[PDB]
Amino acid sequence: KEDSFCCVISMHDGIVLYTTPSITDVLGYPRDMWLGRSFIDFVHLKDRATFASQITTGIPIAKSTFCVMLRRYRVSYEPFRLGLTFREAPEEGTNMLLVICATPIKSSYKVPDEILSQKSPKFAIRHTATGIISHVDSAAVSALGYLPQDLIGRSIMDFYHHEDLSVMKETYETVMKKGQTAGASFCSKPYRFLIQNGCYVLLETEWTSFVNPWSRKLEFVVGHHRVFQGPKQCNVFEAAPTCKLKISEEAQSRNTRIKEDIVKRLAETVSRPSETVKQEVSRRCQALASFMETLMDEVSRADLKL
Amino acid sequence: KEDSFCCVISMHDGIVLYTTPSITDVLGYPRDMWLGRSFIDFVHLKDRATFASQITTGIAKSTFCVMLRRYRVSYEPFRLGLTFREAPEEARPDNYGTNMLLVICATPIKSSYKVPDEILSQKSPKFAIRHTATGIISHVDSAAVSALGYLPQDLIGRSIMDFYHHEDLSVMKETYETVMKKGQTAGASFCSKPYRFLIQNGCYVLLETEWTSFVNPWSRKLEFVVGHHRVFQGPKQCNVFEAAPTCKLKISEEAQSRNTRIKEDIVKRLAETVSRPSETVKQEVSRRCQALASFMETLMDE
Repeated sequence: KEDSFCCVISMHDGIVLYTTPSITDVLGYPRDMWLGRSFIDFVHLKDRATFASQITTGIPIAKSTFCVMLRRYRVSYEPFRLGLTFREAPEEGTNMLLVICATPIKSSYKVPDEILSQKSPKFAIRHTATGIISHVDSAAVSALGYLPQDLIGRSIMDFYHHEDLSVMKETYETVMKKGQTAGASFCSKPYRFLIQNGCYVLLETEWTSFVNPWSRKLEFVVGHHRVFQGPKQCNVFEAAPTCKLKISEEAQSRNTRIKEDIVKRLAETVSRPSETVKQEVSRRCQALASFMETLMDEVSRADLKL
Repeated sequence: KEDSFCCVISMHDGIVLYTTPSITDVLGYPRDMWLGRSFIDFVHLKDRATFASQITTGIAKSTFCVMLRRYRVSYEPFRLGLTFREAPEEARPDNYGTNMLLVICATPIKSSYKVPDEILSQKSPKFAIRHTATGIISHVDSAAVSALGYLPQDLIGRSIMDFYHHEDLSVMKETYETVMKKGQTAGASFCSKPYRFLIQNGCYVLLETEWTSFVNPWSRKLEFVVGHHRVFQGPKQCNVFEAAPTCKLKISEEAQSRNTRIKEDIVKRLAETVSRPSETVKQEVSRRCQALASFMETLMDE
């Protein structure tokens, strides 16, 4: 197992009816203090919209599992991986019941400036051509300290250390060149990334991308991350503990320009040249034709028939 | 089986590499006329953003509807089947990265009606449609394509209000007033009497609905309405896809206006916060510790 508590909400007024005893151990709340209270009253403001959008797109008219920050009793908020489950009323129109299973999320690091190996939490963050994070893997939470909803929406550029904007511009220029060939990937030298507590970590990234074959423009960039070196601060969830400052003029201005260029270049069209003419070695190759004839059936059957 | 063709696209340049011979009997295209060409060129304009988003978020497997042009121009609805398979690594002749292959099977969609003013049967189309508190259509079942003539994308994003016959806007209001009344009881439904619904071709059909909704229990606001429809009476024109020029009219002032003002009263009624009282209190919530704990026990061994 792992320290976790469940609670039972009423889909009529959103009040909490039952809380497992473990509630006092995991969050400090007295056995039956949650009783009768509104459940979202314990869900941090920044996460309610994520919560609302989850019980809206999940209601019955695994099962949904997302993250949120709950508050501790008698202030601080802590990260929880919640498991929603809708089931009909028991005991003695339909009365619905929501059962939530909150299990705490804890920081990936054991020592300051940890250098990781194979026990290393690998994870992917994906962003659009204009640099807006659209997806983040589960793993990313314990490693960076952000909840998926804390990153999605924001610009990936807000996380590259200011001194490193020029080195990132070259990594991104490399990503666009690699775009000439689909699936062409590449690992880059470890760079600093801003994590929840203001500290920076070194991330080793494998960069891949998707270019729309019809339009030839960049759809999204996805970095497969692994933390090369952890933060000075082990806890990745506490409030900003030191570490911040920069030279106004030549920085924010030079930096804002560099980002301007990266996004400029990412919008640029990629080359996918018409080499396919000599390629009538495969246009005439009996092997390829047979495979594709079959490929056409392995699919024509599967999807439309079942 | 059911009439259908399949093409194999290159994810590199987006051109089509292989085609089934049935392409000719389905779309009318000369067997290998499609080879070498860019696939979107055959996908209707209004369905390009749908086709783009689909391969993008997808790179059973993805399956959606799109309009494709025949060989002449007219277009026809098609249920596609996308499958991404890795292009068998070249024997060793050309490119030194991985090549991805897009396989697409297109089976033609046909109208759900054989004869005009089709009466209700077990064979009659049943499909649910969902719209937000403000009336924007957010979800439409696959069953509704052959029944109304609209492909999901032609419906998602529009106002549900744009489809009620102009003479029914007053009767639709009380129905909506009933949705909101029932919204006082979670999961309470009610069947409404048959009403007109505009279909792609301009004709109307009779839709008998069983209306249900979801009200956020924390905000006390209506979240969305879902209507389970059953086509009571079919369109005057069987083929719901080809726009038929036999249905029209206009009437401004006390119609265009008075009606457009009614839609608001309705959509303003949907904005009202619903009441969720409680003839239950304090210790009653703790009287159920044993009851709810046991419930949550069995919900655990699962």
